[PDB]
Amino acid sequence: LYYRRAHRRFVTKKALCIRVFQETQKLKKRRRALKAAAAAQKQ
Amino acid sequence: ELMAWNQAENRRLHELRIARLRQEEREQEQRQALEQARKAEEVQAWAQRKE
Amino acid sequence: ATLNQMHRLGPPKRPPRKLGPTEGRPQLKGVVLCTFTRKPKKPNSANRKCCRVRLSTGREAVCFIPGEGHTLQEHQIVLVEGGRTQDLPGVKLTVVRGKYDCGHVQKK
Amino acid sequence: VRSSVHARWIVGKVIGTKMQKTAKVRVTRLVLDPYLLKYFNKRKTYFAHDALQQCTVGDIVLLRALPVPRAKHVKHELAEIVFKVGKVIDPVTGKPCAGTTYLESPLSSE
Amino acid sequence: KKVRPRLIAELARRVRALREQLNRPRDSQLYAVDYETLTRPFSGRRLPVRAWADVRRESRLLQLLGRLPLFGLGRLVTRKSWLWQHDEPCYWRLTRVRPDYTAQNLDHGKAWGILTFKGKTESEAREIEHVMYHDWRLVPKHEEEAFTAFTPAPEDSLASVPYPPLLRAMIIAERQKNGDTSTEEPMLNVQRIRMEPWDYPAKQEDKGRAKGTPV
Amino acid sequence: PMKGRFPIRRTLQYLSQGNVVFKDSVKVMTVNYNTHGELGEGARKFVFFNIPQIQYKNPWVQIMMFKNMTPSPFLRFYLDSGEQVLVDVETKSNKEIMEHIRKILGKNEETLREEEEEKKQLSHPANFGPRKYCLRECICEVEGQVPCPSLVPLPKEMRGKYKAALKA
RNA sequence: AUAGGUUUGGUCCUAGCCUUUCUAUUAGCUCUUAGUAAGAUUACACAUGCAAGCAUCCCCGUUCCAGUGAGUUCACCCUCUAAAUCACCACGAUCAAAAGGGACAAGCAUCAAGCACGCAGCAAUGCAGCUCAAAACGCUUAGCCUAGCCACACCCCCACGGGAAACAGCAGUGAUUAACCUUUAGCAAUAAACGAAAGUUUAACUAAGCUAUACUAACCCCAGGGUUGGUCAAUUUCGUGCCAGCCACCGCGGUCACACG
RNA sequence: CCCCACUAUGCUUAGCCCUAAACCUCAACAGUUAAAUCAACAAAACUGCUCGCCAGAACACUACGAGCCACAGCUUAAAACUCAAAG
RNA sequence: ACAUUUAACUAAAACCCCUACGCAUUUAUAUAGAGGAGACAAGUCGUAACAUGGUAAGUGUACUGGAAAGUGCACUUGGACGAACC
Ligand SMILES: NC(=O)c1ccc[n+]([C@@H]2O[C@H](COP(=O)([O-])OP(=O)(O)OC[C@H]3O[C@@H](n4cnc5c(N)ncnc54)[C@H](O)[C@@H]3O)[C@@H](O)[C@H]2O)c1
Ligand code: FES
Ligand SMILES: [K+]
Ligand SMILES: [K+]
Ligand SMILES: [K+]
Ligand SMILES: [K+]
Ligand SMILES: [K+]
Ligand SMILES: [K+]
Ligand SMILES: [K+]
Ligand SMILES: [K+]
Ligand SMILES: [K+]
Ligand SMILES: [K+]
Ligand SMILES: [K+]
Ligand SMILES: [Mg+2]
Ligand SMILES: [Mg+2]
Ligand SMILES: [Mg+2]
Ligand SMILES: [Mg+2]
Ligand SMILES: [Mg+2]
Ligand SMILES: [Mg+2]
Ligand SMILES: [Mg+2]
Ligand SMILES: [Mg+2]
Ligand SMILES: [Mg+2]
Ligand SMILES: [Mg+2]
Ligand SMILES: [Mg+2]
Ligand SMILES: [Mg+2]
Ligand SMILES: [Mg+2]
Ligand SMILES: [Mg+2]
Ligand SMILES: [Mg+2]
Ligand SMILES: [Mg+2]
Ligand SMILES: [Mg+2]
Ligand SMILES: [Mg+2]
Ligand SMILES: [Mg+2]
Ligand SMILES: [Mg+2]
Ligand SMILES: [Mg+2]
Ligand SMILES: [Mg+2]
Ligand SMILES: [Mg+2]
Ligand SMILES: [Mg+2]
Ligand SMILES: [Mg+2]
Repeated sequence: LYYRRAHRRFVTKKALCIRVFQETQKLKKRRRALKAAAAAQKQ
Repeated sequence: ELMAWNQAENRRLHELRIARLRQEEREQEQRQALEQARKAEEVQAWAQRKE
Repeated sequence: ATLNQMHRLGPPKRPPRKLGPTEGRPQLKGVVLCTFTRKPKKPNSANRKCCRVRLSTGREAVCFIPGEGHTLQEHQIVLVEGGRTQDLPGVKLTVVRGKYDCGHVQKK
Repeated sequence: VRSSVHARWIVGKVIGTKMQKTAKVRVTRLVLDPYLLKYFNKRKTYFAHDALQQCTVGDIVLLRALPVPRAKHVKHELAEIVFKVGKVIDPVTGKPCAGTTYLESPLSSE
Repeated sequence: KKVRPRLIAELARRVRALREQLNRPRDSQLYAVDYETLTRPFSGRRLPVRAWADVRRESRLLQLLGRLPLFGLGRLVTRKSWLWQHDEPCYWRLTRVRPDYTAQNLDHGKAWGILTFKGKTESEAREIEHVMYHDWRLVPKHEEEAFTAFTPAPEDSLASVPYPPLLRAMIIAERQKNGDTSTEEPMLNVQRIRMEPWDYPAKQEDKGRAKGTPV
Repeated sequence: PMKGRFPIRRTLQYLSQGNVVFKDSVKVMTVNYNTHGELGEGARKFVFFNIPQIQYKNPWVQIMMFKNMTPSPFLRFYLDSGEQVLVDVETKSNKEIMEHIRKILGKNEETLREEEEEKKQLSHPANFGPRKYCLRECICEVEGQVPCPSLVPLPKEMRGKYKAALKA
């Protein structure tokens, strides 16, 4: 779609942004089991 | 009523299209026959040259 | 340019209008710092009476004092207006005669 | 029948099919330039729910507005594929055509 | 276009609404009155000069019901303003009473009943208004029959009134223009419009309440 | 001079001369036309001259054009009900195509006159206000009425300055 | 634009700058009357007085009007549907929020990538997508599309809570700026609030005070300001002698200055 | 500037650097020679269409920001003050 | 982080949480000192350019020199070569 050079600063920043997302996705799932565990305890 | 008239107009134009296409094929077939005759001579003359 | 190019560029971007020495204001008040004279550029020759004032905006500028004879001294208040002195390069302000400490020129 | 979506019927070109059951469609409208008084295309992207995932990049489609948006950006659904990319049927004669040439002559079926 | 959320605006809003429900003033505080200056100490507002007399001489509704077995259920209560104005019997038949327990004398609260204004009994019971007014009077049991005796007068009233000058002329002109030839006089049917008195008890359920700001 | 061939097309006078005002049912108009061939000359002229006039009168109708997709040019209209009106335009001139769509999908002259008369009622001659909306701004403009004090000073008896002076 | 002056020894072309027209503020000098219109430089700090009451108690109102332009695509259309008015249950109409869709300022691309900005599924969860040179993401500037509308209401976007003690209501004051209206009257008209109402209240508003900022009409008395080399309407004689000074542009003044006094 | 001597360099191999008066200073494609041909000069004057670029001189093949195997570099590229000309 | 109670011959009562801001993060102003650019009636050294400007001028690049500039390599004419033969 676009024809723009991928220089170092962009390539490096894009790598982190993908890594940060992967690390955040995992946190979203670790705040799912903890909530599920507490709900099961109430019963 | 207007939509029915439009379809009728399209049908009339289609009948004119078929008539025009039929005439073009007759001319195409004629031109094709002449091209094939010319081609056949060229191939024969060229085949003899290589033989 | 072509019509496609004119559409993609759009109307001309008016170059921003530049604010002169008064910063788009009719007059400014100032405090006299020093009074001196300047020699005009060619082909003119004279000792034109100028002064350095600190304008209310905080900037200091050289301002030509018009008329024959002035009594301006340091620490005096004067009103300045636009209008360049065509002889003196870089003097773009003029002291107003008859306002605050600057008095009218004495007749003859 | 009433729908809260502004664009009720819009034709566009499929430009992306990487989302599940969602075809990304580019819709172009003619807009008058007030100075030149000439019409230039203005394009807008619409997400169209494709239940069967039968949309292909490059084919022309017709989008009907959904009664309410099913997603944040999906406000339309694929109503019909007007022209399939590479498999166009001439509406006038109903014959398969590749570009401006008939693949099957209209005179085959009279 | 994405509006930036204002969380403190929603936080304080919930806190305010809550405090208005927990620190709400009681009828004992709101409707108290200093009988010498004749001012409500809650807000420090003077009562109207026309109310000064009755405030000193008349009793509130629950200044009367607090002295009865079940806060006077199924008992008739009238008002001086009604006795002076209307000859026909006007009264409430009490059905429910929510007393204000914070009052040292249980002389404030609410009340429900069936209205009978000018001898016409309402079909359903509704909340009584002006319960905090110094206007009420309790009907003795031995006086109930005589007090409630009422004979409905004939309802003969005007049924049609003429249109005003101009409107009449404009309706007659349309008739002639359309071709209808008639000499009947156009008249407004005022039978549907039932003009009730200005002192008719209003709906207390739709009436507001004073806020908590104390003085 | 004005750029492009036939610059008259880029003038408000020319754009307002279109007589095709689609009915409210028409939503989309797809113009399929061929760039070459004698049988498509009218369709090419219709795209060159008449699409600007149609769009100018129908700003909310989407017009989309496709080049060299079929052996013959044709128009297709997508109506709000879901009906599709296919109009074959092969061999027809640009004037014939324009007259054809006016008949089958264009508002008649009576329908248009009515809409214009409804607009006339929006401006009431008797109403007073700013010149953008009304003919006259104040009653003082009407001859016979007391003129504006700015032009003709009022009598001292009618002026509040001296009304209270005579009384006190 | 009906154009004009100015590059050079001279010509033509290109080109910038300036002149002539019309408005608004401020300055100098000057200024007679009447009517009308308009009227802090500052979202800086404010002494004092007043600006919301009504009414048989409950309620209702003080959420409006008036003010300001700090911030700034909340204003427009459609869909849907609260509150409100139509006495009242209706009724539908009128009016108009929240929510949903669409549309909507300027400058800078030396702001070119944003960094979660998507979709599917009842859910679990799966997929890895979404925006962007047709200008995303950003920075800077500005109230606006003016029968009016939007935003704000001492600051912390908000206002539970903090700083702290608030005229961006009317009149007025200090500081500040080139920027400078009275610490008047009346609820009689209209408008708003309240009452069933006679009525009550209102610095909204109405009628006055001040000011050449503008318009209009006068004046028996009473005219000033600028300009006078060319562009551009109009200079006599002296003084000065590249000095003192002048100029919007080109320029003037070196002892006969239509250019300075 | 003239004479003599001798280096880097000119050559080969493998990687960089990415500039030129890289200008035939005359863009690509299609078409015309009709009329006022046409400021001047140069290599006659034009039409259709499209992309690129330019809006007084100087500051400035500069500063800053960003990218680059480039690190005394290249590409992109302003502003303030100044002038009534420059061309 | 945080709790479902009391009450119920009309029916109501009760309900109230804590976490930030630091000399951190952003953008400017001021400058020990170091430099440019432009302007500026009559200073100093040379004479690089305009004529074949006295070594034709210039472009890119490299090295060198008080200063303009010099030289190498390629390139340009925005130089010329006197225009029948001799
Ligand atoms: N920037 C893109 O990647 C892109 C994408 C689609 C279309 N285009 C088209 O490219 C043209 C230039 O656009 P601009 O002015 O924004 O670019 P530009 O010249 O300012 O350059 C900006 C960026 O676009 C790229 N670009 C430049 N010319 C391009 C071209 N012809 N095609 C593709 N990429 C190009 C450049 O490499 C650069 O990264 C326009 O016609 C535009 O429609 C560009
Ligand atoms: S504007 Fe009409 S009286 Fe003044
Ligand atoms: K001289
Ligand atoms: K001179
Ligand atoms: K000129
Ligand atoms: K003046
Ligand atoms: K503002
Ligand atoms: K605020
Ligand atoms: K009044
Ligand atoms: K180049
Ligand atoms: K060349
Ligand atoms: K030389
Ligand atoms: K030379
Ligand atoms: Mg001057
Ligand atoms: Mg409702
Ligand atoms: Mg809304
Ligand atoms: Mg920069
Ligand atoms: Mg670009
Ligand atoms: Mg602002
Ligand atoms: Mg304040
Ligand atoms: Mg606030
Ligand atoms: Mg004030
Ligand atoms: Mg003023
Ligand atoms: Mg007044
Ligand atoms: Mg003389
Ligand atoms: Mg003179
Ligand atoms: Mg060697
Ligand atoms: Mg060799
Ligand atoms: Mg070459
Ligand atoms: Mg090209
Ligand atoms: Mg270079
Ligand atoms: Mg550089
Ligand atoms: Mg750099
Ligand atoms: Mg220093
Ligand atoms: Mg020399
Ligand atoms: Mg030389
Ligand atoms: Mg050389
Ligand atoms: Mg050397």
